[PDB]
Amino acid sequence: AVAPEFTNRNPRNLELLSVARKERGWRTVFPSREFWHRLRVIRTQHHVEALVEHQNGKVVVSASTREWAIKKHNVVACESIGRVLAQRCLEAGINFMVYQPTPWEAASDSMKRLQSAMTEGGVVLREPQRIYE
Amino acid sequence: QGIKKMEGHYVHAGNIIATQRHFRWHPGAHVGVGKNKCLYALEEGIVRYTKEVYVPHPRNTEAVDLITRLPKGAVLYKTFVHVVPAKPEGTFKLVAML
Amino acid sequence: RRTPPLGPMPNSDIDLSNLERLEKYRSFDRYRRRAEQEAQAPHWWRTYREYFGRTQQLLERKQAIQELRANVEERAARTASVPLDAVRAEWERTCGPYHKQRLAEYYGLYRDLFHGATFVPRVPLHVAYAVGEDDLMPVYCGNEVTPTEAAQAPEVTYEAELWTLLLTSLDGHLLEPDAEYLHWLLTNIPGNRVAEGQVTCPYLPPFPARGSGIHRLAFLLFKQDQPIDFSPSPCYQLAQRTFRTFDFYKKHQETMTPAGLSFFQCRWDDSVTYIFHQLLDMREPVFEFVRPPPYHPKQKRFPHRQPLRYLDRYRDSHEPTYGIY
RNA sequence: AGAGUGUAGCUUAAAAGCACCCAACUUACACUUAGGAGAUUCAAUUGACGCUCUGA
RNA sequence: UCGGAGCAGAACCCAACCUCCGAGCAGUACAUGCUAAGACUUCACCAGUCAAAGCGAACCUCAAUUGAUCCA
Ligand SMILES: [Mg+2]
Repeated sequence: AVAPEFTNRNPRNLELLSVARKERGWRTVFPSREFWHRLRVIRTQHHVEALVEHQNGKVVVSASTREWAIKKHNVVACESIGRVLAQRCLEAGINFMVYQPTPWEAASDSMKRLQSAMTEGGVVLREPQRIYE
Repeated sequence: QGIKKMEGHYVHAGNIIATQRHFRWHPGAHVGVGKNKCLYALEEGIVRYTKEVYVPHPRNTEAVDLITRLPKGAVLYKTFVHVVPAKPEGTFKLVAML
Repeated sequence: RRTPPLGPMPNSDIDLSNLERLEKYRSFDRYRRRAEQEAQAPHWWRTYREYFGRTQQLLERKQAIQELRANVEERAARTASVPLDAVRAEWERTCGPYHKQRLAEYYGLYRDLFHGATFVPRVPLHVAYAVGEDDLMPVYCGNEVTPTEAAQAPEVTYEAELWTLLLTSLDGHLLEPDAEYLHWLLTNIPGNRVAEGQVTCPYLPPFPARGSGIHRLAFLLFKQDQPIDFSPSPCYQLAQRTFRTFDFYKKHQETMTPAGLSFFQCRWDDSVTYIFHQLLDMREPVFEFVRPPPYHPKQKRFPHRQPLRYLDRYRDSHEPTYGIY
C-alpha cells in the first residue's frame, strides 16, 4: 500500500536538497532575491538586529542586542551575536546562508568578525547551486 | 522596440519579454537579461508587472550619486516584470518497491 | 486617455515650494530605510507581494550593564568573551517563545499537524537521542538526525512537573497526504517522569523512503490539566499509526494546551530499510524526484533557417533506421 | 491662585528608532568605518514633584 | 570644409572681404575567452543577429585633423 507520488512535507527539503527555485531576475535592483537563506542585518545605534530570511522573507531566527537576555557581560558585540546566531542555526539545522551587505558594510570590521564567528559555528555563506535538471 | 509578450501570457523560458533602449522595463522575478538591456523569460509561467522601489547596485557610483541627489522622503519606484512559475520544479514518483 | 495612480502618488507631498529645503538622503542607509519603510506598506499600485505574498527588572538589567561596563573599563572592549551558553539559557528563559513560534511557523508544523493555530511554546523541551552511552545526540527545534542513529527511543527534557508526549511525522509517508504518521504516544505522565504515563503506541524507528526529499518529524508535549483515557499497543501497521494532530487536538484535547515542541528532519538510511524489511515486513519504496520534461517546439514542413536539430525533436534516440531490411 | 500638564532633543514607541559628539578620509562639508554619551519625576487607575500660560 | 587665443573680461550664443596661430594628419593596437538553453530571421536557403544556465578571468594618444547623397 504505497502511493506512486509520495510527497514529504518538510519545509526545508528543497532548500537542503538545493532544489528550491529562486527568482532568477531582479538583477537591476539591489539586493537580488536569488537566494534560499539570506542573512539580513540591520545595524542601528547601540542595538543591532540580525535575521535570516527565506525566499518569501520568513525571518525564522533573530539575534539582536535588544533581547535583554545576553545584556549581561560594537564589533566585539557583532562577533558575539554572530557566534550566538551560528549556534542557533546549528541547533535549528542551517548551514547555507547568503550574506550580502553594502560595500561599506562589507568593509566593516564588525561584519567581518560576525562572519568569522558564523564560520566558526559552522554556517557557510556560500549559497550553493541548485544543480539544473 | 517594446514589450514582446504581454503580462499574464504563458511563455517558455528564454522567450523575449521586453526589449528597450534606456531601461524603461526593469527586471522582476525570473527575468533574465543580457548586454542588450532587454528582458527575457527565465522560467515557464505567467508574466506580471509590479511597481516596486528600485535600489541600484553599489557598483554603480553615478546611480549612487543620483540616489543621494534624491531627497530623504523621495521614493524612486520602478516597473519590474516578474515571472511567476506556473509549473513546479519537480515531483517525487515511486520508482520501485525493492 | 491617461491612467494616473489610484492611491497617493509617490514623492508628492515632500516636494513643496522649496525643494532645496528638503533634508535629502545624505546617507545611503537613510534612503534605504525610507525605501524599506515604503516597501513595508502594501500600497495601491500593487507589487510582488500582490502576486506572491517590569521596572525592577529593567533597573536590574541596567545595573548589570553598568557592572559589565565597569568591568570592561573599554579595556575589555579594546574583545569581550560573551559565552553563548548563559546567553542561550537566558534567551530560552526570557524570549524563547517568540523564536519558537517563528520556527514552528517556518517548519509548517502548526499549519500541517494542527491545521493552523500556532502557539508560543512556554515549556523549553530538548530531546537527547541515545547513540551509544556518551554522548547523547541533542535534538532542538530543527536538529537533524539520521534514521540509523534514531533506531531507539530518545529521551526528552523539559524541566517541568500531568503531561502527554507524542511524536508524529508530518510528511505523510506511504499513505495519502494531509496526514501524519504516529511514532510514539505517552499519556498522563506524572511530573517530569515520562515513564510514569502509559504508552499507547510503542516507539517505532523512522522509515523515510529513498529519494523522497526530507521528512519532518515533530515531538510535542502539551500541558494537561487532568489525566484522560486514550484510544494501540506495539504494532507495525501503518493504518493504525495514521492520524492527524488537528483532529486529536480539536475534539479530544479540550482541556489541554500545548507546552513544548521539537522538530527534526528524517531521511532514508540503512535502518529505515531494515525497519521496512524486518519490522514493516514490506518492500521499501524509492522516490525519483523527477522534473517536468521539455515542451518541444512546433514541428513544421521545412526547417527554414534553423540548424539540423529541428527535424530530430519529438521521438527517441541514438540507432533507428530506414524503410525495411 | 487656576488650566494644561510629564519617554535624552523628537516620537498616533511599548525602554527602541531618528537625533549628540569624537576621531580617520576629507581645503572644508558630506558619507563611511570605529566608538561611546545618552530618557517613560517619584509614592499608592489616584496624589504630589518639575515646567508653560493666565494673574497678583 | 573643420579647430585654439582675442574682439566675445564671470551659465549659452554673438558679428565683420575681424585680429593671430592651425587642419586635409600622424603615431600606436587589430576574458575584444571557451562552452551552452531558449528566441529574431534579410520575406527560401545561404548569410546573419539576441541571449538565459556552466568552465576559466576582472571586480588608444591627439587640438582641430574633416562633407553629404548620387554615379563609379
Ligand atoms: Mg519585449
